[PDB]
Amino acid sequence: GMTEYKLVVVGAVGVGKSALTIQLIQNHFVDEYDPTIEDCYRKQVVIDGETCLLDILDTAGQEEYSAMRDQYMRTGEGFLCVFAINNTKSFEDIHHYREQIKRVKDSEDVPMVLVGNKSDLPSRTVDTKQAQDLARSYGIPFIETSAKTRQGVDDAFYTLVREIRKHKE
Ligand SMILES: Nc1nc2c(ncn2[C@@H]2O[C@H](COP(=O)(O)OP(=O)(O)O)[C@@H](O)[C@H]2O)c(=O)[nH]1
Ligand SMILES: N#Cc1c(N)sc2c1CCCC2
Ligand SMILES: SCc1nc2ccccc2[nH]1
Ligand SMILES: [Mg+2]
Repeated sequence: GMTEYKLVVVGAVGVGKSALTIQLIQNHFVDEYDPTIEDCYRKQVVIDGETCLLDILDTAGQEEYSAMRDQYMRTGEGFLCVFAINNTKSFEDIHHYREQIKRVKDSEDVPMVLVGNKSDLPSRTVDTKQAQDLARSYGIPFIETSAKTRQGVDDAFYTLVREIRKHKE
């Protein structure tokens, strides 16, 4: 039948996880989404000629490591690790997110995509070369996005699906 891919969007509070997810699903930019609210979304799409269902969790709390929460995150098949290009700390947080994901999945090979969001901004503090190099060190794609303009949004999620497909093959 039609495969369902469980995707989890993670990253520091304020990087644009909710805005990215809502942009993917609803095709508009929500700029004041409650930072504490977690929700999930589904969307049927065709990727490389194969129809599939995306089941996406937009995470709120990024630091609750209960046994329940770990097992919940464990259901995730692919992770979008998002930072904001104007917050260096959010970029330096990525290392911890990847370590946590590897721990939770009990695997050194977890489908992941690094996402540098807010690319529409006229200023940035995270050099694109830094992010490219980090992504290469992890062996994962790097995608620049703007939830505001839609730039890279479909690309980020669909690239993650493609990463899951390769892993499962
Ligand atoms: N300029 C710009 N602002 C964004 C973008 N994505 C999110 N924001 C803003 O960043 C803030 C936090 O976004 P939010 O989606 O709530 O981030 P979250 O905490 O990771 O879910 C909000 O004020 C958004 O309006 C983007 O691509 N470009
Ligand atoms: N809160 C919380 C989280 C866990 N208990 S595991 C894990 C996250 C967020 C990032 C991914 C991996
Ligand atoms: S809330 C439904 C739902 N839970 C998930 C947990 C991980 C990835 C996708 C998910 N969708
Ligand atoms: Mg949010």
